[PDB]
Amino acid sequence: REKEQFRKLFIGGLSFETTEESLRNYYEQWGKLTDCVVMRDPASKRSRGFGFVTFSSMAEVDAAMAARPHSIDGRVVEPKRAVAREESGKPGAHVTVKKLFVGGIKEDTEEHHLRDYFEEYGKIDTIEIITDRGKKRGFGFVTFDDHDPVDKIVLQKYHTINGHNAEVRKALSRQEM
Amino acid sequence: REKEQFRKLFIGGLSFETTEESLRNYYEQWGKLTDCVVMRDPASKRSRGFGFVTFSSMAEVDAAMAARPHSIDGRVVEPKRAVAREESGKPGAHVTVKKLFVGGIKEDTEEHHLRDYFEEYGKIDTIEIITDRQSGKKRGFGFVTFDDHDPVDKIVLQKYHTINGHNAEVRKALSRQEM
DNA sequence: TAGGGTTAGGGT
DNA sequence: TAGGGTTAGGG
Repeated sequence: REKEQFRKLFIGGLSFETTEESLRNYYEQWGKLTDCVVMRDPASKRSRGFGFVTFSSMAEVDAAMAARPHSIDGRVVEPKRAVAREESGKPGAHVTVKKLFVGGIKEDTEEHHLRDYFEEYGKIDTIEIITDRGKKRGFGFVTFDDHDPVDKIVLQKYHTINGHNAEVRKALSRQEM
Repeated sequence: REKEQFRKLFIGGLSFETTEESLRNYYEQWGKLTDCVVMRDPASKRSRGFGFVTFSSMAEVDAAMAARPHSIDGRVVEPKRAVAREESGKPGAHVTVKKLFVGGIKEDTEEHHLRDYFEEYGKIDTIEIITDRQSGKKRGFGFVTFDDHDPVDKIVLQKYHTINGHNAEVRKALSRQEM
């Protein structure tokens, strides 16, 4: 089976009273959990307002994310696919967006190439192939109706599209880069 | 005199018609410029929408920033203290915020200490000393929110600041998403 | 392989 | 030395 990283969900905005027990009972609705933790301050043991749960398979995570919104202990939480600790310190590592940067597609890639490839990850709202104000600059953007497709796509850094070793990144604004 | 970085302003949101002549003509109201450039696309020569002006002293930039807002060729621009090229790639390097992160102040630093130190950089809107909600002990860092972003930008040009007898570190305040 | 009327660098 | 009732990791 896939690594823990691909079976783990970051659950943000937990109620400070949420415990490993109550967090476990809820997400077990979609399968067996191999791990569950509420992150706390080491000194005071106070809840930090987030935690992690690990499902037994990717399919169990996809099922959980398909059943949003999630409410735990009377508070609406925001589950997200886990970003690896090694990405800490990089700009935009933990930003949640609906738009995807796609680079390395060169000049022979058009909107329909991206649509055929990415449509399987979720509902596509818009696709943009960047040009010069009219040559193609080699990269474009894909905007989904939800952030989870973007989060799932970026778990694989490189994606073969239209015969190119393409690179995917969560879309960042100018200020954030 | 200070180095160029401390005498240079990033001018964002320029009108695409603005040229180096009109940009100089505008900012020369506050002193002599040692450098001035409008950034352009090398291939198509189209304006990239920003440029840089470098004054002869830090008093001139401060005078220029004291006269905001700035409008050039019919467009309101956003001048900012220049962030060094070496900072590219760091989270929040180019973000514009009114709030300042202050670390290394330990448990013996209170609001008035931050107030006394930072009041000279600009008007302070709020000050927060972070504590543990359960233990109540101070966690060794706080935030200072100004009414403008420029005081923050000027402060962070000096990474280390002696506050209340501590080697304090200042950073532009970032949201959870940006970190 | 960082867009966009969204604003991070070229240099006698 | 990363908050905030604003959400990036312990075992």
